[PDB]
Amino acid sequence: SDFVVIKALEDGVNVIGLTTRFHHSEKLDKGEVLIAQFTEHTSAIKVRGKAYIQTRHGVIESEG
Amino acid sequence: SDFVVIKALEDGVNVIGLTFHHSEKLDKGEVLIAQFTEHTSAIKVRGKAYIQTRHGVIESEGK
Amino acid sequence: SDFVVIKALEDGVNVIGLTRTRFHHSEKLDKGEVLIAQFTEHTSAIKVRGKAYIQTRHGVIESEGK
Amino acid sequence: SDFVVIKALEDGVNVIGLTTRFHHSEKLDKGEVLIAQFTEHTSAIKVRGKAYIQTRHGVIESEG
Amino acid sequence: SDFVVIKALEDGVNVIGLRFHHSEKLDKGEVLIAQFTEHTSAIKVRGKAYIQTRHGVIESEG
Amino acid sequence: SDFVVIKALEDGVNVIGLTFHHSEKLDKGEVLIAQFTEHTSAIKVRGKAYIQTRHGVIESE
Amino acid sequence: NSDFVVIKALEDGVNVIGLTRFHHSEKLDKGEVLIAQFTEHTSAIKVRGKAYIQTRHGVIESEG
Amino acid sequence: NSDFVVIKALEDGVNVIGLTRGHSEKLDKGEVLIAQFTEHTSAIKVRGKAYIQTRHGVIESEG
Amino acid sequence: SDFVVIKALEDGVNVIGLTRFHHSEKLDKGEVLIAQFTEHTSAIKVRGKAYIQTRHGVIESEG
Amino acid sequence: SDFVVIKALEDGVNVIGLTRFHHSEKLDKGEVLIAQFTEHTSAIKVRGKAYIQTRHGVIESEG
Amino acid sequence: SDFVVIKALEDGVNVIGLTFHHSEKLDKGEVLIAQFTEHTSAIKVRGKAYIQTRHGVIESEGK
Repeated sequence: SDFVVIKALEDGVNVIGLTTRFHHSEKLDKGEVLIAQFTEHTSAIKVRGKAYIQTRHGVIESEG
Repeated sequence: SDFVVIKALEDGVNVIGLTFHHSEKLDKGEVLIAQFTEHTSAIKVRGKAYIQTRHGVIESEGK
Repeated sequence: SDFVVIKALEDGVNVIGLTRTRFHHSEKLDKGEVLIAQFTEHTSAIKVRGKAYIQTRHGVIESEGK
Repeated sequence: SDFVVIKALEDGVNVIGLTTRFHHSEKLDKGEVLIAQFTEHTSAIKVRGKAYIQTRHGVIESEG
Repeated sequence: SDFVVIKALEDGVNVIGLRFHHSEKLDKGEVLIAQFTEHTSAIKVRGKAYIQTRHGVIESEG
Repeated sequence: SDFVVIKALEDGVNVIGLTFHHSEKLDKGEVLIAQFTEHTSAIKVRGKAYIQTRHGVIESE
Repeated sequence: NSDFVVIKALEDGVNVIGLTRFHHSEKLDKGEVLIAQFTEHTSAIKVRGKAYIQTRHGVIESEG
Repeated sequence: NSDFVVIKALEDGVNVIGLTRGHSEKLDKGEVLIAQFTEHTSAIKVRGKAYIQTRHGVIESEG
Repeated sequence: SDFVVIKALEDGVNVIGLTRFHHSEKLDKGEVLIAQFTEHTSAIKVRGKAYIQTRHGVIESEG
Repeated sequence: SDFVVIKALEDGVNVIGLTRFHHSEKLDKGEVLIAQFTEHTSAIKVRGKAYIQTRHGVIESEG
Repeated sequence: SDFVVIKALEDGVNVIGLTFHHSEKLDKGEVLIAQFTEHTSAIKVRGKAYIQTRHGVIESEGK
């Protein structure tokens, strides 16, 4: 039941949900925030683009 | 069973629930306490807002 | 099983419960009244319109709404 | 399984349980203490009157 | 599965289980450790008592 | 699944399990570790005793 | 749903009594250590004798 | 369901006894036993000179 | 229900999910993967230069 | 679901799993075993010179 | 549902899953995040590696 907070630091950030071809994409624009939870459908989440990301394990910056 | 607190810092903030499911408009100063359902995998916030989660605070910045 | 504490700072604060789907169970609160609202299955989101002090597991926050 | 502690600071404090009409009211007199637990029947609890309230989220005072 | 500790500071303190009704008299210095059942949604304390809960201590006055 | 520790400070301390459904006498210096069952909603302590719970210590007089 | 007590006997003939009738007695000699867990069978545990007792709630000494 | 004790034998012939509802195991000086509580096993008695760690801190058994 | 955060410090970092070796996933410099353990996936191997966060602290994989 | 970390400080350290029954497992100097408790396995005995980490802190088994 | 983080400090580190069954080779600098399955009671690490567990860090000094 865990989640990640992703804040987009540029336009056209891509938050990709995975299972095994990559199955749910979600575009985010500069300053928008996504709170993404892990479903059963969704094993992994990839972030392409400049974003600030918070997880139970601390913060991290994607420099895609 | 976790939730997010969202306080709108301008009018017309948009709190979008993702499965193309559920939009919810918020006006400046209004507070939404949104919980994750089974229906709702992700929540997107478009607009200037202050957000609290289990993982600390964060600010969404509307263009 | 989590809850929010809402104290109304003016009369006519509105604590709106939202369904699993739009604006549903409304509940008016008057200046100084305190509501302890728990999330049900029926209730996915809670909106607060009006001047209120709110406590959640995630700390305090103040609603400055209409 | 969580609960609230309510101490009445005046007579005729009203502790109202909500399902959604005014299902269960409970009067409290100055100095009396109620330890109220959330049931399935009970989604929300309203406190009308001057009272000192303790929850998992800290203390708060209701002002009648 | 949570409980409250109640110590009576005078005689004839009343610990009421919750319209629903199990009453329990306590005398000065007696201690009750009351747990919440399914039967019991709320507990009222009438009388002067010292009360400990998960949420800290509190004193009932009369 | 929670429990209380009770140490008797005098003879003839009475540890009563409720819904007087089970009484249990304790003598000066004896220690009882009482757990809550489904059978047992409340526990009353009559007598001089030192009591430890999850919520800290307390003395019955 | 699964807690235990540590009991160290400070004299010979310490008695660790399991309750429900007075179900199960267990003698302890000076310096022996018993780690007793609560079963469904066992609601309460009585210690008679001089012993050092550790519980989740801290230490306590039984006196004779 | 699932807690354990660490027992280090400080002499030879330490006895770690498992007790049933209402199993002996010998330990020689310097051997370590990590014993978990089963359903079969309500209580554990230690006879002999040993160093014992539990969730509740350390304790020494004095044969 | 636990997860690892992997940030790629060079191009062509390989995040391999293990059953054999069943699921590979390439990551390019600066991309972030939040990988959760499934039932299908017992182990995860990281090949390449990466910064990794787990419940157990941080660690760097050295390509 | 708990586990012990055992690092062997000499050759031929013996990590014995108990229920009755005994799965033995030899460890050579500097090898590390992360042993989890199964239902099959009530107790674990360590014979030999080893460094042991458990939820309850560290402890050294003395050969 | 617990896991271990293993970083290989030399080539040819061996991460062995037990019930000598599932072996998994690791090369210098590669990282494995291994979870305990039902199939897998114990994990042995042979070779020079840095290991993180819920119980802190430890270094294997191996084959």
